[PDB]
Amino acid sequence: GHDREVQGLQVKVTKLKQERILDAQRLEEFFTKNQQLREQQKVLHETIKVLEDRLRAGLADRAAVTEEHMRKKQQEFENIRQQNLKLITELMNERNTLQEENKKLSEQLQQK
Amino acid sequence: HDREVQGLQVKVTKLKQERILDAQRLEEFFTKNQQLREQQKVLHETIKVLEDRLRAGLADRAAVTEEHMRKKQQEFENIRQQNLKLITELMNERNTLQEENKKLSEQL
Repeated sequence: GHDREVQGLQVKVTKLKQERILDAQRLEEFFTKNQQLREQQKVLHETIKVLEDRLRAGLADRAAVTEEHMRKKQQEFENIRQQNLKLITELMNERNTLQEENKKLSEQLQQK
Repeated sequence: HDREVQGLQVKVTKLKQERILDAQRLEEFFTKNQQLREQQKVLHETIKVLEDRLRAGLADRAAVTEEHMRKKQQEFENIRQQNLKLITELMNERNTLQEENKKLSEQL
């Protein structure tokens, strides 16, 4: 009757009011979880910047630092080569002046 | 009970409308939540792709320079031992000429 129908309606109003308390707080949780993901993406973007800065820095630095050593290694070799070339020329000149004198004495003994 | 039962059924339908609207806002927050989830996976995939380019770039520059240090020192040692061989050949020839000259000078 009138009492039962009013009782049934007041129950529906109470149950809906409790669900609205839960729904409003579920929205607040979704908002905080989304803002947490945004601040987490800020950190990941900073990490991407450091990696892209080290891709250009590591490529352009090692390309010039390794050339510094390839250059200085040949300079070491060229100094040794220059010392060896001076030895080769002095010995070749000393040998030629000696070998000419050997044929002069060898033909002198045969003619006599 | 006529103006009261009607007065409650309106409040029920108003509350149901507020829960339907909140259910739509929960769908909006949920879809925006999964979008940021997929964006983080992209950032994680991007970070891993860049970290792999580091390992590939370093192992390449470390192996290319090792090929240069190997072939350069192979050249310098082939040249140096070529000069050592030549210098010793000239020295032995100089010595054997001085011996023969001193022998021939005494023969006369």
